[PDB]
Amino acid sequence: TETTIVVHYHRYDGKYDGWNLWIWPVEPVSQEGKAYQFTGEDDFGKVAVVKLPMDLTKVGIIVRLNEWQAKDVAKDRFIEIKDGKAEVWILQGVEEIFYEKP
Amino acid sequence: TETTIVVHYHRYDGKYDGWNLWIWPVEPVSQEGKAYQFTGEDDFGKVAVVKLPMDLTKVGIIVRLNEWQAKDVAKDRFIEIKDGKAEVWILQGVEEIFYEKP
Repeated sequence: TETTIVVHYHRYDGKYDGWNLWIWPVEPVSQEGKAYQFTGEDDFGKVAVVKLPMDLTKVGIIVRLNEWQAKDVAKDRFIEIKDGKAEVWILQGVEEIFYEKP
Repeated sequence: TETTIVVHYHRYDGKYDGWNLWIWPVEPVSQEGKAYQFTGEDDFGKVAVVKLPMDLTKVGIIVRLNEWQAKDVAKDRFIEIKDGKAEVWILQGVEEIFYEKP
């Protein structure tokens, strides 16, 4: 299977311009990261559907502003993948990554 | 002026295979990072001479193993540049970045 991560992101300030995800494979292989743009919105906020052409069990993610102008939570965080799928919700300034809608 | 950073790195375990620097412009502009390989050694350890074709006052640096397999100190660290030059010394597991030989 390939991997599909749906990421929901909400900013309390409502100012999303330039915010994007950096995501990199962590397991079973650690690889370079790439930037992914939000392509949609729902009632929670912005939505990105990230597809990687490999079977992963874990990725890293950092929400950054432009090319590392800033980060929304500075430390590396991770997303667990089961059956080539994951879906998470992320809130501005909140370290915890949620696997259901808050 | 362009920017020249000389980085000295020492590992107490002596096992340098796969260790490289990730470095990205931070000031006056934040840009994507790149990986740089050590090209030499001295009595302290490995040596990299990193040239960027722009005038920078600050860069980020992370010492990583392969493609983010691991980091030697996980958090973002930074190097201050004066007159397009800097030279630092970095020790395995030690957060502080030194601007003279320890």
